Amino acid sequence: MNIFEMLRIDEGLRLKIYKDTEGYYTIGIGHLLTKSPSLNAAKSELDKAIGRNTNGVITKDEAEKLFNQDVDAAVRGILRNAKMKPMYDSMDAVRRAAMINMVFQMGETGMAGFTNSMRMMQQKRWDEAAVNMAKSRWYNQTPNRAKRVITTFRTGTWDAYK
Ligand SMILES: [Cl-]
Ligand SMILES: [Cl-]
Ligand SMILES: [Cl-]
Ligand SMILES: [K+]
Repeated sequence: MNIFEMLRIDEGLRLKIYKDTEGYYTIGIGHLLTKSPSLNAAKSELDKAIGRNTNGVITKDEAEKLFNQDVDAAVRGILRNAKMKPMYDSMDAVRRAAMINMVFQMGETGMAGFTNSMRMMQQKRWDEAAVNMAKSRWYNQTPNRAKRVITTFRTGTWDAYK
């Protein structure tokens, strides 16, 4: 297991534009296109992401390209950040992959409300952090994936993914 295989399992793969749990247009491996309700808008967004006239469908290779870009941007968002960088630096490889999963799904911005739980993590209060983490719109919206993620952060193992 690795961050790519983890996220691939959590995001799934869809070649046609679809709407996530909150109504937002997405495609490929969890690539959010837009928060707009207009499909047309999402379509534009896709052509710009891909660099071609797509009409809402992409190839697997294209999907994987956006995913490389997305994981890279996530890692970068962590690294760039003043509070997250340090938090990332202090974690083992497994917990580092979990945090990257979070950021990919929620962004630097979503991550901000997780400050306390992250801090708990830093203090080795796994269990507490975990319960805390489940108390979020994040978990509530997509509990299965969130449960995997939390488990990973909690334990430092890949059990949730086997
Ligand atoms: Cl993009
Ligand atoms: Cl690529
Ligand atoms: Cl590229
Ligand atoms: K997907």
